[PDB]
Amino acid sequence: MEPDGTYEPGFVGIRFCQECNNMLYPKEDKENRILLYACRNCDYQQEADNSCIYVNKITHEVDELTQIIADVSQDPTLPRTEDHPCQKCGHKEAVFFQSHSARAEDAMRLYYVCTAPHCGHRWTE
Amino acid sequence: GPSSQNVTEYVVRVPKNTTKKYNIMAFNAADKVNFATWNQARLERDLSNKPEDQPWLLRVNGKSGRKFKGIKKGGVTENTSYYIFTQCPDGAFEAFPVHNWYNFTPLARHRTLTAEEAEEEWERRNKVLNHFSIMQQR
Amino acid sequence: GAKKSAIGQRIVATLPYIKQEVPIIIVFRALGFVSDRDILEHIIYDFEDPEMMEMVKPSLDEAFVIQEQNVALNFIGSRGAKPGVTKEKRIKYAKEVLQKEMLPHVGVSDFCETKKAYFLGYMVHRLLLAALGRRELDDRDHYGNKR
Amino acid sequence: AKQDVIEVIEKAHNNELEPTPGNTLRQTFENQVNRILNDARDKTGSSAQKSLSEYNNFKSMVVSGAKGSKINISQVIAVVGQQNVEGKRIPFGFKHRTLPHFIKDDYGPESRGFVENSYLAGLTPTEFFFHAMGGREGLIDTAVKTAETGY
Amino acid sequence: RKLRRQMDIIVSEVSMIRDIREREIRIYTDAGRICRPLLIVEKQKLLLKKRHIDQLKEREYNNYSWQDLVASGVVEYIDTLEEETVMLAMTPDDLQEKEVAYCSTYTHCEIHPSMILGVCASIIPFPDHNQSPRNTYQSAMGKQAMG
Amino acid sequence: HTTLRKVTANTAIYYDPNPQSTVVAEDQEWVNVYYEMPDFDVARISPWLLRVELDRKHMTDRKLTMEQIAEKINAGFGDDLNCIFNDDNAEKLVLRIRIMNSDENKMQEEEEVVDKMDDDVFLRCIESNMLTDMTLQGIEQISKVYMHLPQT
Ligand SMILES: [Zn+2]
Ligand SMILES: [Zn+2]
Repeated sequence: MEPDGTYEPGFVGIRFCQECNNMLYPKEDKENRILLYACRNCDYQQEADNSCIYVNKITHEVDELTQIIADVSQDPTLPRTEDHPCQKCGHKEAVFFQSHSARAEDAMRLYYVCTAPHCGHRWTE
Repeated sequence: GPSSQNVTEYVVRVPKNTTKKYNIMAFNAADKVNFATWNQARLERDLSNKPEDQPWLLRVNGKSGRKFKGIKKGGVTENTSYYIFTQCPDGAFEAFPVHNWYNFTPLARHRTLTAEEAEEEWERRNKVLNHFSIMQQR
Repeated sequence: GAKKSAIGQRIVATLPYIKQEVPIIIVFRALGFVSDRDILEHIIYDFEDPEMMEMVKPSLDEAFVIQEQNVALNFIGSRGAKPGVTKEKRIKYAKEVLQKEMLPHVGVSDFCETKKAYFLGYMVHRLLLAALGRRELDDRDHYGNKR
Repeated sequence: AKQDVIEVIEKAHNNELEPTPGNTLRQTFENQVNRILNDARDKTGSSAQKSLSEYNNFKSMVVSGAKGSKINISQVIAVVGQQNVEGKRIPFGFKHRTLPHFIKDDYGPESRGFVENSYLAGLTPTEFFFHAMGGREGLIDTAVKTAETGY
Repeated sequence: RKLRRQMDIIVSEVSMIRDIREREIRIYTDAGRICRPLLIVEKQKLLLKKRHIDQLKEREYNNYSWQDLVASGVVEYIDTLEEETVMLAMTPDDLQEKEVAYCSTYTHCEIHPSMILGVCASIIPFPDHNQSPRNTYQSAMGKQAMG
Repeated sequence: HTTLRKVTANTAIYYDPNPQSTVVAEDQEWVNVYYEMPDFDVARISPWLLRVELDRKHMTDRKLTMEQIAEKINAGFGDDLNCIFNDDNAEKLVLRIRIMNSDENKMQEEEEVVDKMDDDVFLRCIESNMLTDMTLQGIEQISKVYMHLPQT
């Protein structure tokens, strides 16, 4: 129970209706005081899994963890840096680039993708 | 055994002319269809609302059973062919031509919201203000 | 009003010879893919990201008034053509428009009606990417985009 | 000046840099590199002004106040200086680049605008083209401004 | 690409581009795209060798031609969309000296940099020692002269 | 013009109808902090829970207090918006919001003229209004810039 830490509960949209294959919405059981998920277009109902139904913003999932596929390492127009050691593989020749995209996180922070095998590992400095 | 080392070799036959047309019936894996739980099925061309071009209607078991829609693929192949390789009691392989490729997809046993009434009108009024009750008034 | 606080995701579609804007979801209904999971599969083949799933959701919410291909066709017919209480012809004419007029480069017949569904869906995907902003906004005058 | 820019890029990539108040990090980075390349330009121009002999015909036209200015002498003798469109440095018209000749993400002064050479030494091919972008702004503005003031 | 160098698909025609960060492959064969010839470089060095030059000198009495040169696959045609994704050396000199000078990933090289000029701009000698709009007035006036 | 939207790191909506056994066991002592807060009509207030997280850095610049924000929102919306807040003794700052109803009249007479949209869905409209319209120290409409200058 501390100010410091993190919170990534893994949001959930789909677990769509199994009976007609359509989207599920939260709904109340006032008798059991429990969340349920129902398809709007049929009588099908099923109990929930988590008390969370919706979240908004995150002040920074910086989201460096994904999107950037390892294959980006092949692009000839991207710079090869002699800065060494893929923290994982015992090999230098990292490919790097800044940020990209438009929310580009005003950050200028380099993102590094090793190009050697024995990893395919992504990291920032 | 096959888990260690094995070799098999079977002749492949093609009959000059099949006694029947061979077709493909494809389902979405997401529908997780199990024929183990099918006991009866009917399969007929939907045709009344207007034959060999017309879509398929798949009706499983009784009237209360699941109904599916079968849609014809434009052509079996555009520059190749698809063939079925089958095991025969002699121990050979037998190969059969594909005549058609059909896509089969699920339909609801009873849903039907219908827009013919004034749902379109309700949309004019739609301020996301209701959802359950309209489904009840039906 | 108190609709859901932020209409900034209500994705509509213009179509050729249509007098009125329609939401993209109707067109998918008109292609026959009633299954919301299937439309979601055409729109974004990576349902693993919660943020994309939330971005489409109010557009799904709009879809409820129409829930079958024929009526959806009757919607596009009446929203697009001159008035005609014939209903069924409005559906057939609109059926032929979707067949002939929309994305004609992807095809001109029934036998390639599925192929059009992915491509229309790809545009919504191509659009959602920009709307997340992880995708650059495309220049007006890049020469690669000239003929 | 060029080595000092690389120092500012390294400070930015290291994320050691912090924004100036009232602005974003890119704007600060851009404000800082622009301050360096202009200051470089003016220091070197002032050097060129200092070296002119008194017999020189070129110095006599500017000093009399017949035609052209001190800045023209700078460009002819020392360095053409920064190129720019709509105020800012040459935009990444390609994917994160200015010309295919450069590597992606090269804010260094040459790949993005600034020409080292003087009109006497000649402009390198890239330097040449970026200069034409800066010259076009001047041609277009003449035509557009002419119509609007007229009205 | 190997097929293109070998001409199983038409050089001047097919443009072929990969957008790695998006996992797309676009290929273009429609009319109307602007493209230019470039030298191929390979393994950090030029693929064209002086022996091809000796055949070009030989053309004064032989059937060898620019088309043969394209058939060696030592030059390629690049449209503006594809030109975005290449790493392009300015001149053989620079591609040679390189060690840790800049990069070593080049894929094309310029057959001569002064080729960026159009027809009238080429009459004007030392165009790079001139102020840029000065060159534009000459391109109009040169076209204006008589003779 | 600072809107709550500028200050906010994130928002979340939970179904937590039992504060005494809240969906975030770590949040549980703050519920212990609030039981004297209208304990009679906790059977009457709604079971939907709104939870907000705030940026410490925005909160420092605007030099605000959590009680200033809580008093701002309660004052802005009205008595319906039942607010409680986390302890100041943390680097993080979070605010927990429930909605109170009209109590006595909700006995389902004719059909309860609301057309029975879910209360959560009403909560998202609350959060929408809450982000965009709330103007803590945002005394006007001057977009959101303000640049201070020293002149010599
Ligand atoms: Zn359902
Ligand atoms: Zn590595």
